[PDB]
Amino acid sequence: RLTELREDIDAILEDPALEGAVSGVVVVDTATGEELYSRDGGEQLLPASNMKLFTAAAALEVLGADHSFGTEVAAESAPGRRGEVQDLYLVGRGDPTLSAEDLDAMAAEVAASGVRTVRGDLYADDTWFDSERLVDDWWPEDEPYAYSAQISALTVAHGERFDTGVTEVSVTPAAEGEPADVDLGAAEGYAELDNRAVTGAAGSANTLVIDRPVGTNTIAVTGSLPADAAPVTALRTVDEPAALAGHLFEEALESNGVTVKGDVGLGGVPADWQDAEVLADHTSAELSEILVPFMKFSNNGHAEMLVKSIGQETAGAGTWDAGLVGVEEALSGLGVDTAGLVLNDGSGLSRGNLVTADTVVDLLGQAGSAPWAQTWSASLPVAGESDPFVGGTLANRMRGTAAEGVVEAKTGTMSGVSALSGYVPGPEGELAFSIVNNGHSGPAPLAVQDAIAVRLAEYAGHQAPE
Ligand SMILES: [Mg+2]
Ligand SMILES: [Mg+2]
Repeated sequence: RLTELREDIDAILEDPALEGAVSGVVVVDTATGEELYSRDGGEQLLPASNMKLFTAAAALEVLGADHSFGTEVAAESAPGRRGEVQDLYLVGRGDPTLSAEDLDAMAAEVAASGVRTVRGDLYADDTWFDSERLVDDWWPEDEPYAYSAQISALTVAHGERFDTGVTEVSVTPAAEGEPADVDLGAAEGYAELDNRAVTGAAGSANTLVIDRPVGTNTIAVTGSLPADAAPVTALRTVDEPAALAGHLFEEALESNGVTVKGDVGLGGVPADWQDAEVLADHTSAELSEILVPFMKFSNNGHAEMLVKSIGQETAGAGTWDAGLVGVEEALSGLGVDTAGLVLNDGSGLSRGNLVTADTVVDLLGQAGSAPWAQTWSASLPVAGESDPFVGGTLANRMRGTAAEGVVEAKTGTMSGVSALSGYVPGPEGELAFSIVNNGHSGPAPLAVQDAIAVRLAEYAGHQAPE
């Protein structure tokens, strides 16, 4: 069977879509260790979001599947007679799933603690991580979009997928010629609004554009939305995620009967506060659960926060430099040869990252044998599964094939970069594979990747559902 499998993959890799592209393709049988396929396995290539495989593995090794993240609220001391306190601090310690509802629950605790008036100022403390918001080589033109959200120890996650450091912008048509209605979501009262958008005639062309001009905290909207067009929503990033959380907490407190007299801003506990009083706190779900939205949807913010959390745990420094060292050491301790690996970030967004298909398969093998193997493989997108939380970024791929509900793999695509690596379990043996394509000039070779995955599923003993 080996000869037929190899010839079939050989044939697939001849696709004109891979024209001028270099593709590292490696397939191994996890049970036996037999190398089923190998081409350019040692070639260093950009991994895109496949970098998250390394980050997740390191996170489970360093933080542990049972690790949880916390957020707290504290004053120098408990409220006095009139239920007053001076300055108040909202302190985040890396929770990548801190919601606005979580903030309200904490605001309620502040009230239930006996607080009625914050005579001082409200401060958002995200000193748990450093203030380096973006990776050095990330592209500035990508900054307005969710995947490029600024990194902070204190950030509000939006929706059930927990997209951090963003706000949901909504644009609703009015009558022809009238300005379009633009809502800034959570960022109302925080980010500035520059609405230049107008409502076009019914049946006209939609030319709406929602942007956040580089280096500003303004949501600029331009173009025209037809009067008969459906309302539009878009996630847009905001400058200083912690400052937004402060705004949102300010509103929460207000809604729970707690008045804030001073201003809202960034700042850490004075340290000259020996007995601070924690009026409220929140604990996130455990890492094993957080991995799901993280890996299924390829959440960049989660990845970078995990790296910095890894840095705090290994060196008391929530920094990329310390975090990336922690990741490499965690991988080596796992038995992975990191020689051909270059770590520049944990999400894979950075063009400075490098991996080799052999290194990916190596990781897949070691991780599959670790005590957290099940929680790890469960976080991976499952090919062709309609449920977003199961199919993830593979929900619309390989549906109706032998791979549907079988292939567990992480995706990763950017201009000129595409990858698919994971597992293909079956009665004919547990397979591990990695496909990394760099250099193609058109759309990512997703169909090529799919073809190979389906062929592997068939080799593993599966049949397409009829
Ligand atoms: Mg507001
Ligand atoms: Mg099957």
